[PDB]
Amino acid sequence: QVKSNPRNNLISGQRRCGKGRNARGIITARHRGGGHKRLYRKIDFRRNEKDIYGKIVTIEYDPNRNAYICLIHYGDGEKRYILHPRGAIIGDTIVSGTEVPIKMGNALPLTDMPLGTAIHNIEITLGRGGQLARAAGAVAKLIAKEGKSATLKLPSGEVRLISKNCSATVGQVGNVGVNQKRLGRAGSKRWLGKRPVVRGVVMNPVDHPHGGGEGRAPIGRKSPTTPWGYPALGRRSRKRNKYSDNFIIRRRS
Amino acid sequence: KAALCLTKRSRSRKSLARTHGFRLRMSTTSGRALLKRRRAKGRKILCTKTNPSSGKRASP
RNA sequence: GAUGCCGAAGGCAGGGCUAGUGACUGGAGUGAAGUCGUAACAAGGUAGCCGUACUGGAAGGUGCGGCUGGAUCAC
RNA sequence: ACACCAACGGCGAAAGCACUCUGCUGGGCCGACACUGACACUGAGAGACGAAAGCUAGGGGAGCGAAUGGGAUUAGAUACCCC
RNA sequence: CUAUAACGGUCCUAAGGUAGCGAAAUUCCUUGUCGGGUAAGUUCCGACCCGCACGAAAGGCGUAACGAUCUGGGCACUGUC
RNA sequence: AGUAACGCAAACAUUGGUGAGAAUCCAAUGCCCCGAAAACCUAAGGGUUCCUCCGCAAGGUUCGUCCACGGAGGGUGAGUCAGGGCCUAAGAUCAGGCCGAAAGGCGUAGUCGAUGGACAACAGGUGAAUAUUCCUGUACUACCCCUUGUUGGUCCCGAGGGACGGAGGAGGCUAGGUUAGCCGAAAGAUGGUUAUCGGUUCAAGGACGCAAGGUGACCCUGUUUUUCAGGGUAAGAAGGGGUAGAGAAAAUGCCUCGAGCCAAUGUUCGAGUACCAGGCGCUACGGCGCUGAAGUAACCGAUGCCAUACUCCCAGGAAAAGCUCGAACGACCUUCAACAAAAGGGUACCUGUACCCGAAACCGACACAGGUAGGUAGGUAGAGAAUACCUAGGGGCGCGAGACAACUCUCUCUAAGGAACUCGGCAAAAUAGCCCCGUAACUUCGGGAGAAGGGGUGCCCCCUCGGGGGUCGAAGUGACCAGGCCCGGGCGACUGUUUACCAAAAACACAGGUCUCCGCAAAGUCGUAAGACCAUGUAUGGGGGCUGACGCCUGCC
RNA sequence: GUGAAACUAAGUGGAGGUCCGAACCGACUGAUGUUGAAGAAUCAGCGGAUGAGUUGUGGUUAGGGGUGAAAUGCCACUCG
RNA sequence: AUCCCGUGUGAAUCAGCAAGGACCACCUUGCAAGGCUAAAUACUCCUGGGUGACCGAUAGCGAAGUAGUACCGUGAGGGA
Ligand SMILES: [Mg+2]
Ligand SMILES: [Mg+2]
Ligand SMILES: [Mg+2]
Ligand SMILES: [Mg+2]
Ligand SMILES: [Mg+2]
Ligand SMILES: [Mg+2]
Ligand SMILES: [Mg+2]
Ligand SMILES: [Mg+2]
Ligand SMILES: [Mg+2]
Ligand SMILES: [Mg+2]
Ligand SMILES: [Mg+2]
Ligand SMILES: [Mg+2]
Ligand SMILES: [Mg+2]
Ligand SMILES: [Mg+2]
Ligand SMILES: [Mg+2]
Ligand SMILES: [Mg+2]
Ligand SMILES: [Mg+2]
Ligand SMILES: [Mg+2]
Ligand SMILES: [Mg+2]
Ligand SMILES: [Mg+2]
Ligand SMILES: [Mg+2]
Ligand SMILES: [Mg+2]
Ligand SMILES: [Mg+2]
Ligand SMILES: [Mg+2]
Ligand SMILES: [Mg+2]
Ligand SMILES: [Mg+2]
Ligand SMILES: [Mg+2]
Ligand SMILES: [Mg+2]
Ligand SMILES: [Mg+2]
Ligand SMILES: [Mg+2]
Ligand SMILES: [Mg+2]
Ligand SMILES: [Mg+2]
Ligand SMILES: [Mg+2]
Ligand SMILES: [Mg+2]
Ligand SMILES: [Mg+2]
Ligand SMILES: [Mg+2]
Ligand SMILES: [Mg+2]
Ligand SMILES: [Mg+2]
Ligand SMILES: [Mg+2]
Ligand SMILES: [Mg+2]
Ligand SMILES: [Mg+2]
Ligand SMILES: [Mg+2]
Ligand SMILES: [Mg+2]
Ligand SMILES: [Mg+2]
Ligand SMILES: [Mg+2]
Ligand SMILES: [Mg+2]
Ligand SMILES: [Mg+2]
Ligand SMILES: [Mg+2]
Ligand SMILES: [Mg+2]
Ligand SMILES: [Mg+2]
Ligand SMILES: [Mg+2]
Ligand SMILES: [Mg+2]
Ligand SMILES: [Mg+2]
Ligand SMILES: [Mg+2]
Ligand SMILES: [Mg+2]
Ligand SMILES: [Mg+2]
Ligand SMILES: [Mg+2]
Ligand SMILES: [Mg+2]
Ligand SMILES: [Mg+2]
Ligand SMILES: [Mg+2]
Ligand SMILES: [Mg+2]
Ligand SMILES: [Mg+2]
Ligand SMILES: [Mg+2]
Ligand SMILES: [Mg+2]
Ligand SMILES: [Mg+2]
Ligand SMILES: [Mg+2]
Ligand SMILES: [Mg+2]
Ligand SMILES: [Mg+2]
Ligand SMILES: [Mg+2]
Ligand SMILES: [Mg+2]
Ligand SMILES: [Mg+2]
Ligand SMILES: [Mg+2]
Ligand SMILES: [Mg+2]
Ligand SMILES: [Mg+2]
Ligand SMILES: [Mg+2]
Ligand SMILES: [Mg+2]
Ligand SMILES: [Mg+2]
Ligand SMILES: [Mg+2]
Ligand SMILES: [Mg+2]
Ligand SMILES: [Mg+2]
Ligand SMILES: [Mg+2]
Ligand SMILES: [Mg+2]
Ligand SMILES: [Mg+2]
Ligand SMILES: [Mg+2]
Ligand SMILES: [Mg+2]
Ligand SMILES: [Mg+2]
Ligand SMILES: [Mg+2]
Ligand SMILES: [Mg+2]
Ligand SMILES: [Mg+2]
Ligand SMILES: [Mg+2]
Ligand SMILES: [Mg+2]
Ligand SMILES: [Mg+2]
Ligand SMILES: [Mg+2]
Ligand SMILES: [Mg+2]
Ligand SMILES: [Mg+2]
Ligand SMILES: [Mg+2]
Ligand SMILES: [Mg+2]
Ligand SMILES: [Mg+2]
Ligand SMILES: [Mg+2]
Ligand SMILES: [Mg+2]
Ligand SMILES: [Mg+2]
Ligand SMILES: [Mg+2]
Ligand SMILES: [Mg+2]
Ligand SMILES: [Mg+2]
Ligand SMILES: [Mg+2]
Ligand SMILES: [Mg+2]
Ligand SMILES: [Mg+2]
Ligand SMILES: [Mg+2]
Ligand SMILES: [Mg+2]
Ligand SMILES: [Mg+2]
Ligand SMILES: [Mg+2]
Ligand SMILES: [Mg+2]
Ligand SMILES: [Mg+2]
Ligand SMILES: [Mg+2]
Ligand SMILES: [Mg+2]
Ligand SMILES: [Mg+2]
Ligand SMILES: [Mg+2]
Ligand SMILES: [Mg+2]
Ligand SMILES: [Mg+2]
Ligand SMILES: [Mg+2]
Ligand SMILES: [Mg+2]
Ligand SMILES: [Mg+2]
Ligand SMILES: [Mg+2]
Ligand SMILES: [Mg+2]
Ligand SMILES: [Mg+2]
Ligand SMILES: [Mg+2]
Ligand SMILES: [Mg+2]
Ligand SMILES: [Mg+2]
Ligand SMILES: [Mg+2]
Ligand SMILES: [Mg+2]
Ligand SMILES: [Mg+2]
Ligand SMILES: [Mg+2]
Ligand SMILES: [Mg+2]
Ligand SMILES: [Mg+2]
Ligand SMILES: [Mg+2]
Ligand SMILES: [Mg+2]
Ligand SMILES: [Mg+2]
Ligand SMILES: [Mg+2]
Ligand SMILES: [Mg+2]
Ligand SMILES: [Mg+2]
Ligand SMILES: [Mg+2]
Ligand SMILES: [Mg+2]
Ligand SMILES: [Mg+2]
Ligand SMILES: [Mg+2]
Ligand SMILES: [Mg+2]
Ligand SMILES: [Mg+2]
Ligand SMILES: [Mg+2]
Ligand SMILES: [Mg+2]
Ligand SMILES: [Mg+2]
Ligand SMILES: [Mg+2]
Ligand SMILES: [Mg+2]
Ligand SMILES: [Mg+2]
Ligand SMILES: [Mg+2]
Ligand SMILES: [Mg+2]
Ligand SMILES: [Mg+2]
Ligand SMILES: [Mg+2]
Ligand SMILES: [Mg+2]
Ligand SMILES: [Mg+2]
Ligand SMILES: [Mg+2]
Ligand SMILES: [Mg+2]
Ligand SMILES: [Mg+2]
Ligand SMILES: [Mg+2]
Ligand SMILES: [Mg+2]
Ligand SMILES: [Mg+2]
Ligand SMILES: [Mg+2]
Ligand SMILES: [Mg+2]
Ligand SMILES: [Mg+2]
Ligand SMILES: [Mg+2]
Ligand SMILES: [Mg+2]
Ligand SMILES: [Mg+2]
Ligand SMILES: [Mg+2]
Ligand SMILES: [Mg+2]
Ligand SMILES: [Mg+2]
Ligand SMILES: [Mg+2]
Ligand SMILES: [Mg+2]
Ligand SMILES: [Mg+2]
Ligand SMILES: [Mg+2]
Ligand SMILES: [Mg+2]
Ligand SMILES: [Mg+2]
Ligand SMILES: [Mg+2]
Ligand SMILES: [Mg+2]
Ligand SMILES: [Mg+2]
Ligand SMILES: [Mg+2]
Ligand SMILES: [Mg+2]
Ligand SMILES: [Mg+2]
Ligand SMILES: [Mg+2]
Ligand SMILES: [Mg+2]
Ligand SMILES: [Mg+2]
Ligand SMILES: [Mg+2]
Ligand SMILES: [Mg+2]
Ligand SMILES: [Mg+2]
Ligand SMILES: [Mg+2]
Ligand SMILES: [Mg+2]
Ligand SMILES: [Mg+2]
Ligand SMILES: [Mg+2]
Ligand SMILES: [Mg+2]
Repeated sequence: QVKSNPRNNLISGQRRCGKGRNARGIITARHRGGGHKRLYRKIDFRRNEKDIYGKIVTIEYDPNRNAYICLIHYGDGEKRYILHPRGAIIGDTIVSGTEVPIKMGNALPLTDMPLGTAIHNIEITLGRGGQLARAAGAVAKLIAKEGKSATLKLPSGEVRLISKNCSATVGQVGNVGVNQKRLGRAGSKRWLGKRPVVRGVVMNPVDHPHGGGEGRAPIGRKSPTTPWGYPALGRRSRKRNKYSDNFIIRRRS
Repeated sequence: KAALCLTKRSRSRKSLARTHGFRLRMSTTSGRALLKRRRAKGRKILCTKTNPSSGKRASP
């Protein structure tokens, strides 16, 4: 399950460093900072190298995502990491291509997938690399396919069209019990580089739209508000006309 | 544990001239205005914080 | 004579068991006659009963399952 | 959830179990002497199973439907009836 | 029998405070009344409810551990007296 | 107003000396203080304060013959120590490029940037002021020089490596220390005594070497599995070789060879006519010349070394160069040209280097009861880097002398009482270590708990490896050090955080809960824009709002 | 212990925003100080002390801003 | 009106076109959508002459001597 190897060439130290500071150096994404140093594992999301026979040597921990990751070999000797599929065991064999068996960890275009399958690691764009359903226990069913377009039900529940020529991988993503963890203490959050958050109602009127009333503030604001002055609850922020809209059918519920 | 007045501590001259030093005033436009301004008043020393890269005053 | 060991009351301390008592409060029983209703016994006027959950001033009501110690009709 | 089959029928220790199929498996009964030769019956404590409702955690949610709301009925209706 | 009101009538609203708690960090009148602790108690603990003006995620009610917390009492101890 | 004060309550004293002048300057003898510093050294900083001679106007909280003050004259020596001639992190600048009234903003290669990687030196001596720098010994890097051996080497490129956490304990060791043994000296006016006092040191480096250490697969039998003993298995460890695929090396797959390997430390050289107790002689009585005995052993024992060695954990633990290896592609250079080796000789870039640095020299306007990273870590008691008393080493606080009123402050003690004090037991006093017995309600079953409460404790002999006997004292963890506890309630679950300099809490945070947004050219945030963050992430994820562990719940409009 | 499992002494193990306590970080109470020895200290006590720890060096964020476990706190004795 | 600009439409060549303070007629005046040009005018970090009902060391320049010095400030800056 978890045993540390030496470092394969896939593990580097190069990275953005200030978390949540942009160019201007300002904090943009709040609450980050602190927390253990990490190294970047170079995942292979594309899986674009076709028609060679890959073998899972080990299963390893990754700090960066909550899934697991597998070191896989080839006969050619190239080594990649892949996301760990759910139920896959060391010694297993995987392959990507067009005409391929359908089993755990194999990767194929959506032209060749039998309907009803459970998929992860889904490209929305040809050769761009896999994007959708990359987290622990995440999975998406391929419900129907018609014309040049295939239909999925994403782990958010949202049903959406994508291209039939985009690669994807069978099997759900491993390490399913990760959200069953209970951190138990403050320190355990801080280890993840997630700093403490101050409730709006608490800060002074200059600092935030629910500002100090005398004793304890109900929010008098006629509405719950962002730090920046927008309605906090149920105001849809999706760009009205965004290009994706023809593709999206039912919205997550 | 140290008094408020202690704002100026012992700090490596290297670090200071990497802040107020000469070669830094030369970078920005506003700095060049600085140096024209000081030359106008005609001060004996243009950059107070400065430092030899190597020499008797050198910080390693 | 002195002294060591063991030594009863006496002292302190926490325990176990029981006696009495206590502002207030929960129900039980008997009071012809009071109030509110009419749940049960006839198909008791929505069939009844058992377990159980929710709710109702109160007897209760409904749900889910079970049984006939159910009438009417089927024989 | 499984019409007809369904029956005063079958199996199960009881609870229960029924569209169809296949696989793993528990018993029951019957006919033979093939064999052991009383190894039996019950059971304090103890164990396992145990309708429905209920609860914890995660899913799922069409119909039905406690609670709840409206409409009536009624002296009243926190019920029967309806949505 | 004095009392109180499970019960009914009426008014008005979008609807009229349920569980639980309650003289409270909330109680004005007020040192409420009762019980306890003290020789004596405006504080303290338990309870009553007549909640000026508790109340259910501006959470309600419990709660072991914890606190240079706030608040009452007791033994030891002392120039605090 | 000739008033307050003269900057801690470590403490001075006397005899000489210099001098016009001495509580204050020098020396001697005592006494006292620090000793996880008030000691020695190094980073930063300061900038000549360092040393010598002269001076005593001002400075110095008094004095002053003195000085961190003033005047003159000196002083810092490196192939190896620290930086640069090497490499990259955060970060910075950024050719071209994108955007922008201008100034400029973003950003790629590049280039900067140590607090990190890489890389070679130690002992003794001299010494008014420097010493891993100068001198004498042995060392070591990098170049050049010759001999020999090969013919292609060099860069670009492909690779291996460099290269990495926390916690825990067990080893194996040294550094230090203590006691013996050896050697030398000793009479220190006392009742006794030599039981006393000193010495017993040596580095980097080079050769060797490694078990009772640590690691080296499985199976059977026993030793508690372990340290072990017999057998067997056939790569089964460091470590090597071969092959195969587009395939040099590498990675990867198959085949094969190897029972040892690891590294602190240790032995030997270095290393003795070094160093040194004393001994002899001179005294400008400051210091100096001369000769030198022994130089081993045992037991304590690290927080240092092996060591990124193990075992466990989740929060999963830098990059690049030097270094090792290597075909094709490109560029350049080519014969006494280049590269490869073991000897031998030779050769040796800048800058820092004084002094102070738990400070009268830095930072606090002061010669200010303060702040300031790192290194080294002796004795007796002690669990200890606490405390107490000491060594090495350094100091006696830059005003004294008296007298001994009130009063204020820092402290000791107080008859009888014991919270009567007071807003309030505020402040004091009390308790305390170790071993033994004992230990409640309540509970989330972890706790509560060192609950409470009790006993024992010194010094001698005797027994077993704790028990008995004696004996002092008013008192035995006799000093220092070192918990007061119990019963209730409110608030907040908890450790945490906070108003630098009047508030540390019941405020904030929190694990947990729940609502809403967001399908990746995401939502959100920052920018005029380019773009940046979010994220090299992808709904078990990212925003935002309220509440705040766990338990029971969360009603109506 | 049963056939599987549960349950319970034992040893080993060495978890912990565990405990006591120096260094170190703080700043709870008192006393002194108030033309201070000091523009926030000394004295005696006091809290944390393997962590949401402390600190060094070198960096980042800048005023229609920044940062904030949120006090209008902090941004060179200056901060609605 | 004249003049000059963003977005959009968009003419006429001298029998034309523009101006004459909405606009139209008539007359008068002029020839946009290409450039360049001296003098009279503004000023004093200064240079050379001249004058002063200007100062005379608290004045006159901040500065009659180390003056943008000493000193203060991290720095911009203050400044005898
Ligand atoms: Mg790595
Ligand atoms: Mg590597
Ligand atoms: Mg920047
Ligand atoms: Mg939260
Ligand atoms: Mg919060
Ligand atoms: Mg506030
Ligand atoms: Mg902000
Ligand atoms: Mg506002
Ligand atoms: Mg408000
Ligand atoms: Mg209020
Ligand atoms: Mg200066
Ligand atoms: Mg007795
Ligand atoms: Mg008793
Ligand atoms: Mg009653
Ligand atoms: Mg009754
Ligand atoms: Mg009666
Ligand atoms: Mg009835
Ligand atoms: Mg009935
Ligand atoms: Mg009946
Ligand atoms: Mg009902
Ligand atoms: Mg109903
Ligand atoms: Mg029924
Ligand atoms: Mg039967
Ligand atoms: Mg059925
Ligand atoms: Mg069968
Ligand atoms: Mg027989
Ligand atoms: Mg029985
Ligand atoms: Mg059961
Ligand atoms: Mg059920
Ligand atoms: Mg319920
Ligand atoms: Mg459920
Ligand atoms: Mg429904
Ligand atoms: Mg219905
Ligand atoms: Mg109704
Ligand atoms: Mg509704
Ligand atoms: Mg009605
Ligand atoms: Mg009456
Ligand atoms: Mg009514
Ligand atoms: Mg009524
Ligand atoms: Mg009515
Ligand atoms: Mg109405
Ligand atoms: Mg309504
Ligand atoms: Mg209504
Ligand atoms: Mg009520
Ligand atoms: Mg009720
Ligand atoms: Mg009550
Ligand atoms: Mg009262
Ligand atoms: Mg309350
Ligand atoms: Mg009230
Ligand atoms: Mg009152
Ligand atoms: Mg009484
Ligand atoms: Mg009373
Ligand atoms: Mg009182
Ligand atoms: Mg009360
Ligand atoms: Mg109210
Ligand atoms: Mg409230
Ligand atoms: Mg509310
Ligand atoms: Mg609350
Ligand atoms: Mg409590
Ligand atoms: Mg605390
Ligand atoms: Mg006692
Ligand atoms: Mg007194
Ligand atoms: Mg006078
Ligand atoms: Mg006077
Ligand atoms: Mg006087
Ligand atoms: Mg005086
Ligand atoms: Mg004074
Ligand atoms: Mg003094
Ligand atoms: Mg001492
Ligand atoms: Mg000193
Ligand atoms: Mg020194
Ligand atoms: Mg230095
Ligand atoms: Mg000088
Ligand atoms: Mg001197
Ligand atoms: Mg003088
Ligand atoms: Mg003087
Ligand atoms: Mg003289
Ligand atoms: Mg001098
Ligand atoms: Mg960089
Ligand atoms: Mg730039
Ligand atoms: Mg450019
Ligand atoms: Mg770059
Ligand atoms: Mg450099
Ligand atoms: Mg360095
Ligand atoms: Mg070096
Ligand atoms: Mg170098
Ligand atoms: Mg010296
Ligand atoms: Mg030397
Ligand atoms: Mg030398
Ligand atoms: Mg030598
Ligand atoms: Mg060499
Ligand atoms: Mg390379
Ligand atoms: Mg490192
Ligand atoms: Mg050890
Ligand atoms: Mg030794
Ligand atoms: Mg001895
Ligand atoms: Mg002897
Ligand atoms: Mg004698
Ligand atoms: Mg001796
Ligand atoms: Mg050696
Ligand atoms: Mg050699
Ligand atoms: Mg061995
Ligand atoms: Mg090869
Ligand atoms: Mg080959
Ligand atoms: Mg190989
Ligand atoms: Mg030993
Ligand atoms: Mg330690
Ligand atoms: Mg250390
Ligand atoms: Mg490790
Ligand atoms: Mg070539
Ligand atoms: Mg070679
Ligand atoms: Mg030197
Ligand atoms: Mg030196
Ligand atoms: Mg002094
Ligand atoms: Mg001082
Ligand atoms: Mg000091
Ligand atoms: Mg010691
Ligand atoms: Mg002790
Ligand atoms: Mg000892
Ligand atoms: Mg000490
Ligand atoms: Mg001494
Ligand atoms: Mg005196
Ligand atoms: Mg006196
Ligand atoms: Mg007394
Ligand atoms: Mg007495
Ligand atoms: Mg007494
Ligand atoms: Mg008493
Ligand atoms: Mg009292
Ligand atoms: Mg009193
Ligand atoms: Mg009194
Ligand atoms: Mg006290
Ligand atoms: Mg005391
Ligand atoms: Mg006493
Ligand atoms: Mg004791
Ligand atoms: Mg004592
Ligand atoms: Mg016991
Ligand atoms: Mg209990
Ligand atoms: Mg316990
Ligand atoms: Mg308690
Ligand atoms: Mg105990
Ligand atoms: Mg005790
Ligand atoms: Mg207790
Ligand atoms: Mg005792
Ligand atoms: Mg005792
Ligand atoms: Mg005794
Ligand atoms: Mg005897
Ligand atoms: Mg005895
Ligand atoms: Mg005695
Ligand atoms: Mg005794
Ligand atoms: Mg104490
Ligand atoms: Mg203690
Ligand atoms: Mg309490
Ligand atoms: Mg209560
Ligand atoms: Mg109260
Ligand atoms: Mg708290
Ligand atoms: Mg604690
Ligand atoms: Mg802080
Ligand atoms: Mg404060
Ligand atoms: Mg603070
Ligand atoms: Mg506090
Ligand atoms: Mg706060
Ligand atoms: Mg976006
Ligand atoms: Mg979510
Ligand atoms: Mg969130
Ligand atoms: Mg709250
Ligand atoms: Mg709650
Ligand atoms: Mg509970
Ligand atoms: Mg142990
Ligand atoms: Mg702790
Ligand atoms: Mg203790
Ligand atoms: Mg305070
Ligand atoms: Mg203190
Ligand atoms: Mg402490
Ligand atoms: Mg304490
Ligand atoms: Mg404590
Ligand atoms: Mg502690
Ligand atoms: Mg820990
Ligand atoms: Mg750090
Ligand atoms: Mg700090
Ligand atoms: Mg803060
Ligand atoms: Mg300033
Ligand atoms: Mg400030
Ligand atoms: Mg303020
Ligand atoms: Mg015109
Ligand atoms: Mg005009
Ligand atoms: Mg016009
Ligand atoms: Mg314009
Ligand atoms: Mg035209
Ligand atoms: Mg004209
Ligand atoms: Mg024209
Ligand atoms: Mg025009
Ligand atoms: Mg023109
Ligand atoms: Mg022009
Ligand atoms: Mg004058
Ligand atoms: Mg003047
Ligand atoms: Mg004059």
